[PDB]
Parts: sequence; structure tokens; C-alpha cells
Amino acid sequence: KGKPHCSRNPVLVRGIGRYSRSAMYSRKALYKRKYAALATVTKPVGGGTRVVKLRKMPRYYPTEDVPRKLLSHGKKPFSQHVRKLRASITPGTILIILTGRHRGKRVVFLKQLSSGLLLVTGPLSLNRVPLRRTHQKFVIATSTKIDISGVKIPKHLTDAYFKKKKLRKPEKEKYEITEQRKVDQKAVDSQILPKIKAVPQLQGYLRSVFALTNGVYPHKLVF
Amino acid sequence: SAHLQWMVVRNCSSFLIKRNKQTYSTEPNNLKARNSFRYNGLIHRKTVGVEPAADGKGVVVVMKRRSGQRKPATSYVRTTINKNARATLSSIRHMIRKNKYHPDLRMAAIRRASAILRSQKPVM
Amino acid sequence: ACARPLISVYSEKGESSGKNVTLPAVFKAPIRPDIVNFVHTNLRKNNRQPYAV
Amino acid sequence: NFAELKIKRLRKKFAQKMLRKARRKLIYEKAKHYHKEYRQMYRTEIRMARMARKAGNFYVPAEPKLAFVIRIRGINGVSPKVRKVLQLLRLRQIFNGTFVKLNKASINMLRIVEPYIAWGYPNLKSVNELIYKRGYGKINKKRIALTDNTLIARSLGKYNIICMEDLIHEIYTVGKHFKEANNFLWPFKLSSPRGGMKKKTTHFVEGGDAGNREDQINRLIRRMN
Amino acid sequence: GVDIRHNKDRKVRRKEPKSQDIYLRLLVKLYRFLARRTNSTFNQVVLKRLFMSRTNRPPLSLS
Amino acid sequence: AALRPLVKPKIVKKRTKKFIRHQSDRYVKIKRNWRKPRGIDNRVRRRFKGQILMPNIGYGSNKKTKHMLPSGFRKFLVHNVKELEVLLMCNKSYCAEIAHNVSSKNRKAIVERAAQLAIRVTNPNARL
RNA sequence: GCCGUCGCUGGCAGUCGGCAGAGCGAGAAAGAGAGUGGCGCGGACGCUACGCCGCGACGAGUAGGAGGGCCGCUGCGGUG
RNA sequence: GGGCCCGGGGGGCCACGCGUCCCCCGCGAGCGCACGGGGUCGGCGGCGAUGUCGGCUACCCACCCGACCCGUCUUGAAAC
Ligand SMILES: [Mg+2]
Ligand SMILES: [Mg+2]
Ligand SMILES: [Mg+2]
Ligand SMILES: [Mg+2]
Ligand SMILES: [Mg+2]
Ligand SMILES: [Mg+2]
Ligand SMILES: [Mg+2]
Ligand SMILES: [Mg+2]
Ligand SMILES: [Mg+2]
Ligand SMILES: [Mg+2]
Ligand SMILES: [Mg+2]
Ligand SMILES: [Mg+2]
Ligand SMILES: [Mg+2]
Repeated sequence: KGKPHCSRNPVLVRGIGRYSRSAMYSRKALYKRKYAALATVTKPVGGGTRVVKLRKMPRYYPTEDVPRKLLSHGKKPFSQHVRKLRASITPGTILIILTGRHRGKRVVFLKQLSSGLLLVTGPLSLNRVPLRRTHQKFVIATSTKIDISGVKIPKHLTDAYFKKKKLRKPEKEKYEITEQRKVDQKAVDSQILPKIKAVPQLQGYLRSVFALTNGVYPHKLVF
Repeated sequence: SAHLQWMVVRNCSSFLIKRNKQTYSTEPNNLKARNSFRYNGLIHRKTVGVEPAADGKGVVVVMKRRSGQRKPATSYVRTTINKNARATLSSIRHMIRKNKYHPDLRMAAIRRASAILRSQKPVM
Repeated sequence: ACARPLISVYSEKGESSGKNVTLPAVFKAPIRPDIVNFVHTNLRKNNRQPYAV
Repeated sequence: NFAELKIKRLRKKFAQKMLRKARRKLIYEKAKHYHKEYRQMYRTEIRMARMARKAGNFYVPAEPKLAFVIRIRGINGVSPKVRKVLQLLRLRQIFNGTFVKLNKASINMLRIVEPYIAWGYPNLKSVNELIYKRGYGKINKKRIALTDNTLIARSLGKYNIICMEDLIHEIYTVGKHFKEANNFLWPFKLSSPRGGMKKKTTHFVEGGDAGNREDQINRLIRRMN
Repeated sequence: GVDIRHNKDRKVRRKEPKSQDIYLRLLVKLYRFLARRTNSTFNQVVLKRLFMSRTNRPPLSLS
Repeated sequence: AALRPLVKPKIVKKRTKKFIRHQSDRYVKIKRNWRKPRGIDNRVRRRFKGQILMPNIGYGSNKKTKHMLPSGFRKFLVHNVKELEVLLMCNKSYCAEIAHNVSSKNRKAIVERAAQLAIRVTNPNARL
């Protein structure tokens, strides 16, 4: 066996390579790369030994069964889908949340998680929005950007980090802010907050909520 | 012959039920109660029947012998199986495949046996 | 359709008497449900009494 | 012994693949050839005109051999002679389309149905898009989309038309078997013109839509294909 | 709307025997299979004449 | 917690209103049972806009969900325990309806047996 | 997309299983031919053939014709 | 311009074994991605036992658009 080699045909456009068949034929040196033509486990027992079937026939059969589906292609699971991000959402961009209890608040975009959801912070001390996931379709990307290129976001802050844990009821069960989250909030905030205060009137801008008022029309105004 | 006897009874039989846009057959040795040439339990030389035992324990597998085709009293051989669920199905599968006795009724016989045994569990 | 086996004669006690009769040929005749229904249909009208106002 | 039969089974599959692979090369190279041919036809017309303009003369190009015909009127109140001619063109429905190779016999049929059709000369792009998006074959008298090349080859193969490119070349250049390749195609079902019409009830030269609009049919084909 | 007539769409021809005879229909089952699964046009002709009516099946004399 | 069918496809009805007969709102003598209007001037027969509609084979239901109950099953009237057992091998597609004229005594046995065979009953709680 | 009609007078008896070997939709007649010399015991559904399945086109209607009604009413032979 | 874009002295080719005779001068293997014979997620969230959830249709009400009374003779009927 040999180590995999990166494709020698760069992509020109999706589905079309840069090089033709004969061009690739030479690049791959195919002129010299020519080539020519358990179900049971035995166990001892206290007979002497028994041949044991690893998988047993069903003990039941429903009266009816559905047939097998026809085969398709291109229907991937969610985890294998490509994630897209609006070009207007770069790290350090200020976004306006449009849904949930934090609607109208202006928050700082940190990064896009593997699931495709965005990660944002208020920061908490400015508008009481913590490290929280938000969906890009439900945010307005303003044109205001702070430079958070030097901010080290903890690497454990992943989709699994922010996934909700189920709470059971038989009265009521209350969510609790784990001490780890508080520690993570301070670590990230301590780096973003000084950079927000570098821009005049920006911390006050982040404290203030977005709302439409008389005569103000979203299609007319720049964000 | 079976085919000739199916032309007589396919739409004229005391065992024929037509109702609610559905058709069934109530004769013995019909594994699916289906008005069908394949599943009819009277017109073929060889037939398979699965019924519950006289007591609600086990199944009775009925096989039609080859010889007495015109002698209804000795025509059918009954066998009671009262093993565990998986062992009962294996015997039915072997009684059909190994003997090559209507191999086209193998899963219908196995599905009917699983439905009788399941009905013999305690009702929740 | 040319098989005429022997048919057992049974005794009044429900056992084979040992005597046999060859199956009469009439039991191998064509079975025609449509001829029977035609004949049963038209013969069953022959015992009717007339009615009229 | 089964192993000997399996090799026979495999060697039959290999041969079919090797024949299938050689056929792909044939259609690949026919298209490469047609591309060159179309370019020479396009360039040759320009060169003939340029050399006539140089000498102070006029180069008069050959009258078109191909017309595309669209029925622009409904089916209510059609006179018997128009009704028969529209049936022979296979335009039995409004906005149906067909290619019609031009000659004295056919040009005079198109004159009888002048109020009921918009026609004109399609360019190479019109023949491409018409047959790719909306091309259906008449196979065993059924309307089958030409989704695979074998569909063309089984019916027109005897005329050496074995791929969509061979079909487009027979139609566009009006080849020896235009009649067969063109009857093979089901009449094109075109949509309502997007962007509207001018006046379907009068001639194109009157500011309407009926009649011969020459190369201007291509604009109409873009909006209906 | 499509300009076409519909008076001739339905073809008048027997797809089966009008007879309810069960022996004739067993022969039709037989020759339906043979006509379908063999390339023999003779089977198709016989299958067609099994559907035919009494007057379309004249008796053939010995002479 | 009721027995479920093998599949539960969405049931699509082209029309859910009934086809009420023409002029049956105007008289009591005209019942709402559909009658095809056949008068010469009848504007319903001519399909004038805004008038009572007429049934036609276009309203036909999808063959896959036709005669299907909202639960996903198809009913089958039964009069006794013996008729019930025909549904033993199709208990995942066909349910049981007990006929109206079966006495309260016998309904207990039919309902009792149906539970054992995993057959669903549409009207098990009647005549208690 | 769904319903029906018509057409293909289309396809399916091959459910040919451990007495096994799964194919015959494919551009272009005719054989997945036969030979003679040089561990496991397993493999969904189907087929009321008056059944089931596929593909394409089509659908106005008085007078009038024809088909199908597991439409409805009363009584008779059978059967349940 | 046409002649597999004839013959001689930086960029793409659906050229790429060979012994030759010479015109001319019949089965490699694997692995993987996919604009590939019609949709999937191997993606998630909220709410729920006395006032709430679902209920096409049906009972009543409202609104917007549509809307003349049937049968009949009749070229023509909502017809004064
Ligand atoms: Mg007009
Ligand atoms: Mg527009
Ligand atoms: Mg006019
Ligand atoms: Mg139409
Ligand atoms: Mg008509
Ligand atoms: Mg007619
Ligand atoms: Mg009138
Ligand atoms: Mg009609
Ligand atoms: Mg109004
Ligand atoms: Mg009158
Ligand atoms: Mg008058
Ligand atoms: Mg009137
Ligand atoms: Mg008046």
C-alpha cells in the first residue's frame, strides 16, 4: 500500500477539473503504472462443547412487513451537510438578534460552530447575553466590527457544549448555570470587553436595543 | 384438478365472504383467510394449516397426505407443537422446506404461527 | 380424466364391507357450473303456480 | 464445475463494458467533429460576405433550409383547409412547435396557415435548447423523454443517428434523414411566451405575431422554451 | 385544447370469451401464456379465436 | 395507546363537503341525496360559475388511501367471534367493526377475542 | 400531484432454493447451449390470472346509444 | 478557408504494450467522492389533567368573491 496523494486535478468549477483525461494521464504517470491480472463460536460446557449461533433467528414475525425503499443519492445526514455563512458575518461583527428572549439586543459574533449555528456573546455585562448559540437567518448583521483576531476562544465551546440537557418532572425542574459556564464567560469576556471599550460609544451602543419606530423602514436604512 | 376446482369456487363457496370491499375465505388450512388460488385449503393436493391447540397452548400444524385425496377422514395429519417461540417456528420451517411441501407457504405458515403464539401470551 | 379407482362399500357399522365398485364414468364427466345454473334456472320455474289480479 | 461458467459470465460482462466504452468514444468524437463543422459553416458565411464587399459586389446567402413553426391560435372556429394543414404539421395544440424543412411544397402549406402560426429560421442555439430541454422521442407511439442516448439509437440508429448530437446535427443541417429524425421527435410542447405577445391576430410585419418573422423566431423561442 | 376526435379511441374487439365455460377459460389461461411468452404468431391466432363468438367459429365439415 | 397500523400515510381528500342536490335547500320534498340535474335550462347542469357543484370522477380519492379510516386502518364489519378471526393475518391494516344488531352479551366476547388477536375494534365501548 | 378512460390487443405461471445458484432493458437476428477429438440449514411481498403490475396519451356535452355499479327496493332457490 | 487544421526545414490531445507483416514515408485489483435511474437528516425547540390539546365535515353566526326558479315546449325562458 502507498500513502494517499492529494488530487492532481484542481477544481476549475464544481464537477469540472482543470486538466483533461490525457493531461491527467501523464500527471499520474499511468504510462508506467500499468497493472495486469463467522456465524458460530464454539464454547465448552460442563456433551463437552456446544456450537453457538452468534445471531439467532427471530422469535416473532409480524403479520405484515413493509418493502425496502429504492436507493437514492445526495441525501446526506445533517452532520455531513456543508455549512454556509453570509459574507456580512465576520468574527467581531455586531449582530441584532431577532427572536427569543434576547430579541433586539446587539451582540458580538465570535465564530460559526460545526453545526452551522453562530456563537455570540453580549458580552454578558453589557446586555446580559451570555455565550449563546444563535441561528444566522434570525440575526441582522450590522456593518460595525471590532477586531477580535487576538481573542482565544476556548476549544471546548462546541455544539455539544451548548446543547440543552433534558430535565425531568413527575414538581418543576429549574435550569442552573454550571460553574464552568461562568468561568468560561469571564475568560472570553475579559478579552472582548477591553476591545469594545476601545471604540468610543460602542459599549453604550451594545447596551441599547434595536426597534423600528415611526417612519423607519428596514429596506431603506443601512445596518 | 386444483385449477378446475378453483373455477367452480372462486366466486361461489360457503366459505367466501365479500364485505367492505374485501374478500376472505373461512375454510380450514387457508393460512391467510384469503380468497386465492394459492392459499385455498381445499383444492390442492398438498396444503398446510396452522391452528391453536385445543387448549390455549401451542399450535397444530396440519399437512395433507398424498394418498387419500378422496377420503376426508384420513386426509389430514395433525401435529401439536408446544415449544418455545423460536423452536416452534424452526419446526414449521423445517416441516416445509426440508420436505419441499408447499415451499411457497413457508413464511405465511411462519407468520401465522407467530400470531397464534403471541395471542397466547397474557393480555396486558 | 381416465382414472376410475375402486370405491369402498361401507357396512351399516361404518366399516369397509370389503366389496368394491369401480367408480362409474359419470363421476368423471365435465363439471359445468354454467350449464347447471342454466338448467336449474329454467326448470325451477316449471312448478310455479300462476298469479294475476 | 461452476468456476468455468463464472469466467464465461464475467467475460461476457467485460465485453459489454468494452463495447459500451468504445461507443462513448464514438459519440464524444462525433460531437468534436460537429463543433468544427458548425464553426466552419459560421465562419464560411462571414468570409463569403467579406470577399464580396471587398470587390464591391453583393454576396446573397442561401435561403434557409429549416423553419421552426409555432401555432399561435386556439382550436375554436378553424376553417377546414387550415385545420387539415395544421394537422399535417402536427400542430394540433396552441404553442406546439415543430421543425419544417423548407421547399416549394412546404412553404406554400405555411402560407395557408399564416394567421395560425409564427415561424422563422432557428439558429444553432435554438435547435440545441429546444431538443435538450423539451425534446421527446416517439418510441412505440409513446412520448418518451430523451433522457438516455439508447433511446435515440434504437430508433434512428439505422440512419447512424445514435446520440443527441447526431439528432441535433440531422435537424440543424437538414440531413438526408431529416424526415425520419424529425418525425421521431414529438411536437414540442412550449409554454406561454413570458413577457407577452404583440398581437396574435395580425402579421409580424403589421406589429403582430402571425407569419414569417425570419431569424426573429429565436427571440420567441427563448421566451417560450 | 387539442384538436382530435375521440369516436374511434376505443377499439371494439374481444379481449376474452363472452362464454362463462370454465373449460374454455382454462384453455384461454393456457394460450394466454403461450401467446405472451412465445414468439409464435400461431399461438396468438388461436388465442384470438378462443375469444370468438359462435358465429365467428363456424363448424368445419369432415369433407 | 391504541394499536397502530403498519403505515400511516397522509390522507388527502380532494373534497370534504358533501354534494348536496340542486334546489334541495328550497324544499323539504327534495332530499339532499345527489340527483344529476337533467332539465334543459338547468344552470347547475351547465356548470355555470357560482352554482352548486356536480360530482365527477376527478374527485376520486387516491387508491392508496381510499376507504382508509383516520386511524390508518380499514374497517370490516363482524357479527361474531368466528368472522373476527379472518382478520388474524391482516391485523395491521384492517380493523373490526361490530354490527349494530349484536347483543351486549356477544359484544363482550368479540371485544375480548379481538384484544387477544391484536385486532383493533372501532366500537369497543358500546352497549356496556 | 391525484382520479378515471383509452392505447401499448404491454409485463407476471420464474415463488424454476442446499435434488440451490438468483441475470435476459438492451443501439443494431439467433444459445448465460451439450458434450467428442487434436462451521451455519437460511433467503421479505406476491398470483381473488374476472388477479396483480408498468409506460404514454387523453377527459365539454343536449337528443340518443352503450358499459359498470361491493347502488337501492320486494319476493324465490342455496349459503352464512 | 479546406485537406484526421496537406508536406518540408507556451498550451491542450477520449495518443500512450509489443513482436511484427505492412499501407504510407477480450475478465487487474481495491478504496473513495459525486450536478449521476423522483428526499432525506445518522438535525433541533416549545407545551400539556379542569383548562387546555386535536376534530375535514356537520350546528349557529360573520365577512370577501360568485350567484335570476325549477320542469317544459322552444332558434331563443329569470321572463310580462
Ligand atoms: Mg373565435
Ligand atoms: Mg412576469
Ligand atoms: Mg377572427
Ligand atoms: Mg383537456
Ligand atoms: Mg366527446
Ligand atoms: Mg363511438
Ligand atoms: Mg337550452
Ligand atoms: Mg364526457
Ligand atoms: Mg356580487
Ligand atoms: Mg311546455
Ligand atoms: Mg316562439
Ligand atoms: Mg326554464
Ligand atoms: Mg319579458
